[PDB]
Amino acid sequence: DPSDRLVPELDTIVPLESTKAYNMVDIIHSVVDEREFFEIMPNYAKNIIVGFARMNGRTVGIVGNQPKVASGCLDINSSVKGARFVRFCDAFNIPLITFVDVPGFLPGTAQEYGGIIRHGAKLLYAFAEATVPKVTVITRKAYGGAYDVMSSKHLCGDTNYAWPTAEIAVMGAKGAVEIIFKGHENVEAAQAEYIEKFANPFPAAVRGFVDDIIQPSSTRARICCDLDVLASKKVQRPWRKHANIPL
Amino acid sequence: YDPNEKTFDKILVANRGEIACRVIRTCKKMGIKTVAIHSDVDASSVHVKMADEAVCVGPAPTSKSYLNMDAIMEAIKKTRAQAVHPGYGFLSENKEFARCLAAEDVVFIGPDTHAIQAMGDKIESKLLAKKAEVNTIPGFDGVVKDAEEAVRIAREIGYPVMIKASAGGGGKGMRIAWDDEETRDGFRLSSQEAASSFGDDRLLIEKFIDNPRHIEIQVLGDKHGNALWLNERECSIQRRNQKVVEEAPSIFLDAETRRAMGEQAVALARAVKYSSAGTVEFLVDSKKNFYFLEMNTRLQVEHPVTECITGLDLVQEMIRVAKGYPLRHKQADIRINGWAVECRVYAEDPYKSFGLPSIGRLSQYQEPLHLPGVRVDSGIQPGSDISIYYDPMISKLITYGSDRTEALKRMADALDNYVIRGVTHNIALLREVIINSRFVKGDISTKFLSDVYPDGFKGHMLTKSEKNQLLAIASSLFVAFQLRAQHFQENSRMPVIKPDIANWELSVKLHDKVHTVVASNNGSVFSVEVDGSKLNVTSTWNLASPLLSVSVDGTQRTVQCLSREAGGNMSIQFLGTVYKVNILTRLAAELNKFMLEKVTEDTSSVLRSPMPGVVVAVSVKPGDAVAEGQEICVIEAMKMQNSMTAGKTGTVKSVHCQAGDTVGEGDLLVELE
Amino acid sequence: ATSVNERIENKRRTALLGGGQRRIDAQHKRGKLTARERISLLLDPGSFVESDMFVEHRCADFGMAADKNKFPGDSVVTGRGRINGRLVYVFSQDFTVFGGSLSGAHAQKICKIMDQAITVGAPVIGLNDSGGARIQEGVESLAGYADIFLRNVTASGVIPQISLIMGPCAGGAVYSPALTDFTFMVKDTSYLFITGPDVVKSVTNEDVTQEELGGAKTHTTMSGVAHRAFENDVDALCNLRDFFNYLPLSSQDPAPVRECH
Ligand SMILES: *C(=O)CCCC[C@@H]1SC[C@@H]2NC(=O)N[C@@H]21
Repeated sequence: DPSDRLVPELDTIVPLESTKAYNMVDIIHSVVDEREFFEIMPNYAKNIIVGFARMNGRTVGIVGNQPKVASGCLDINSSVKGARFVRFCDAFNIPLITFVDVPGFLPGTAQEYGGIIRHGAKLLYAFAEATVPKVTVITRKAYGGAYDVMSSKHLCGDTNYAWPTAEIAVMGAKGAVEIIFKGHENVEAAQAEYIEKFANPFPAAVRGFVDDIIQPSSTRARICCDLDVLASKKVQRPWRKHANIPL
Repeated sequence: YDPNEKTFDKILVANRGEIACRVIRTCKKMGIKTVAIHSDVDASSVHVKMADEAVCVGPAPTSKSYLNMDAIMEAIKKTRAQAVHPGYGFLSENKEFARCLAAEDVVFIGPDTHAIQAMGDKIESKLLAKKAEVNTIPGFDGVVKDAEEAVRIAREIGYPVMIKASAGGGGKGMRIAWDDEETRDGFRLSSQEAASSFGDDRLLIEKFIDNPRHIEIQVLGDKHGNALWLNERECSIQRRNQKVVEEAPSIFLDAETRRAMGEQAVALARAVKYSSAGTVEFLVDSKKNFYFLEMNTRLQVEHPVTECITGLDLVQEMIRVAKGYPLRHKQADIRINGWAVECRVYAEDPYKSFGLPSIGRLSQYQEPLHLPGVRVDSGIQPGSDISIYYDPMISKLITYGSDRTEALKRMADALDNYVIRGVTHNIALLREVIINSRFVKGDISTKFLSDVYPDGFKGHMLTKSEKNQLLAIASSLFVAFQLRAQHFQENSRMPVIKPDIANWELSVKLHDKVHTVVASNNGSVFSVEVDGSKLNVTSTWNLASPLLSVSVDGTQRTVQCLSREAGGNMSIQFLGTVYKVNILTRLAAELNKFMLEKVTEDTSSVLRSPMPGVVVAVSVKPGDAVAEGQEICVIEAMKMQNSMTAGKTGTVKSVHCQAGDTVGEGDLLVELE
Repeated sequence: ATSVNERIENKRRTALLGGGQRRIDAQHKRGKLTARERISLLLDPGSFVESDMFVEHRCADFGMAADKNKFPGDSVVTGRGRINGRLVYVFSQDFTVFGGSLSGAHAQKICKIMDQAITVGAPVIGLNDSGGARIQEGVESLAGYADIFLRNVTASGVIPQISLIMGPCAGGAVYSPALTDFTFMVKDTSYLFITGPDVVKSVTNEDVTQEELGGAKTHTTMSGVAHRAFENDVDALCNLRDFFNYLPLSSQDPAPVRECH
């Protein structure tokens, strides 16, 4: 399996309008070697995908958001399952690839009484405490604290990419425009300017938050390049007996 | 050709698919600006991207997307294009479109509306054919009120043929004509049936077309009175009155019959003052007596095969004669160059109902453009989506050679080397039809697939030698994967001791039998013993390539591996057909005997909502049919709409869902049978 | 004309007065007290050394670069002090100016104080009441959060961290006390939730209040997010002080031993 083979079927995998879903497993199958993917607990917490695959012969752990189930929002079970997978993968020297498409967390009183703060902190800790090389691809959207949770740049990230369909923001456009310009009523002016200025990766690309905006059909090759350079990665951290994970 | 000649500046193509791509390619060759139109769903199509300018027209449903007269006229006015090519289908034969477009001083690449209207109605077209001194069905067209009249017509116009009854057919007096007894029998039966329903006791005697063959003559004619015939085509292999394979030259008719058909078609085209291109369709019986069937005044789907025999380009010649330039080639210039065969590959299952359409998305798509004497006419690319609103056509393969056998061999090679993953296609049916016994000799009729397959398509029945070859290939592939699973990198801390296996003993479950295999490796050559039969398999054993070329003891085979599991299951596309096989070792073969058979229960006919939400709209109606993959209803939740697809086709017992209703998790929506 | 010393004095007492006396009066009528008062009530008298007092946010977009919304310090007070003689680092979020929402400067000051604490080997106390993140800043604010998170995960098991929330924390801010070793609340004037009751009503349509969905009772009786609840601010600070007396300063140091009778 050549490392520089192209994936033209990924150019239009993400639908143009944001209310329609797509299968994230198709992207993973198209990217990994020979389209072979060992999936872990596939029938539990289907909101997220974790599994083992190979890139250029090297074993890689895969974490991805599933927009088909619950819109891809983070949860209790999703957080715990992803956290345990990431912890094993980082403990046994296995690189990580994550595919982010998430609007936030599931609302409701059941999640709030169940302690979703603790489990969200579990997933955030797992991503931030990892030392193996990790690569993130933003396909469509990453809103709010979910963007920081799901392997952001500022959590000691290594390589971060965005497809031309990616948009990164603190929240939805409508809510932002109705909590920024509230004193004076606006008709189609503020909404249009905010949409044409912030519904795109550029506010994150101008600040160096993403390395580059790449074409989808060239994703795999680029990943295969980054790992080839990142295998020599070593970091140092302050001495510590063991840490206090929010279990 | 010389592009320096004064031609049009901009051409707008009013179609979609592969015909749009062909027209765009020809226009680009000619050095002309091209404008395309597309639906909203077709924003990323190939013809949209190749054309210089693309203008959206509207929604996805073609009933008011590609037939919007006003939108197309507005696009013409906006783009300032002075000519339009309608291709075939849609608005190519539309009087209203032509009359609306003639008002703005924009030329139409196609025949004048007089030809369209004179071919629209059957009675006046038949009268014109009578005027055009072209032979038709010699069938009687009068009245037969008694049996003696039937025998009189029988002895007057000849009686080898099936009977007709003017108003009424298919059992209404349909008798095989060899003697007067069936005259009387058909008379009484048809008279009784007419007195019941039809009312006309008259009878007719239309000459047979038993064992019919469909012959097409391609005619090209400018507006100065010059017309040319471009040889013939045979399109006799059909399912649901749709052709699947065509061949331009025909072994049925000799030179004199070909000349007679050409002269008659040219005379008919001249009679109507034809322009651009058209086709004349005859039916021929077993005695080489052609009978007129119709005249289609439009470019045909199976046109390019004739191109391969004559070297012409129909699109450029017709766009040239659209401006008024007389055609160049004379009648003596046209000739026959070799043989050509065309196969249409669709997106449909060839096993169930003989071509049920299917929808999906292309996981990966490759075509054999490097093979000799092969051209591909397609309008799809990898990642393309097969929609329910359009024709499920995928591509057409055209293969030319010096003679029929070379063309058929090259077509089989091309079919075996053609990758379509993501949807179901009909490659197996075409691949099996090409190597049919009576197709090769030339005994093709209109009822080919009807009587060759009384019980429907069942795949390719592989003989004992081919069965042994398939078993050997599968065993060698299993061992190749097992050997590749041993190659690690150097650790230098805990070295890997490579296991040594002299030979691999395998139990291979195929169809309903189990075979015993002994496989040995000597580098890149596998020695396989299948029930005492020795075979040698050699290949490069590139495990990542979609194609795999192996050489089983001399014979070269091309195979594809579609699926593979750790439990021993494989799916092998071999000779065009997909075979499911189970592979195990000895030890697992005896240890699997003690394993209790877990009974599996599946329904696949009850629809359950996985997440709570609100049903925006129901896209189905009770008492209909749904394809495997077609979405039934859409439910929105958290502002995202989720499409609930299907998994089978069945009868809807009841519908428990309505539009605008809020449903929870696990709620019952649709019950099938 | 005017000298720079008078300008320094003007900046100084603007920073001391916070966002104004009317907003301080509103804060006191709400039932709670200010950030400076919290710091003075938690630390020993005269041991607080404020760090990096003069900071103004850098955001010229959306017309917020005018002089009407320039606030030195930018909604957080950071520094180092001593409890019973032992050194400690403290940050207290100010709800008066811009609602205590995170900005670039807010996060920068907190990150600097955390870096100093990790270098020296001293614990951190955080006093939280923040409305979330700025929408005017936009993408710049989220990054700030991530930085804080990293520091938290970096210091876990190295120095003890204490979180005490005295107001309505919402959004991603709620994830900073979660990584902290211990989290204490104050009754009737403190909330914690990722999503507010209005989005909950819009999406899953249950009628809830802020107390029922994020109150101290909820997080100390059924969710297990907080470790203790205190009646008001003063006794919460007293109990924070003696709990601090229990703990050591860093994992290098052994567990403290006190003179006993
Ligand atoms: C409707 O009001 C717009 C979307 C509602 C909030 C959505 S829902 C799931 C995500 N999690 C979150 O906190 N906001 C997002």
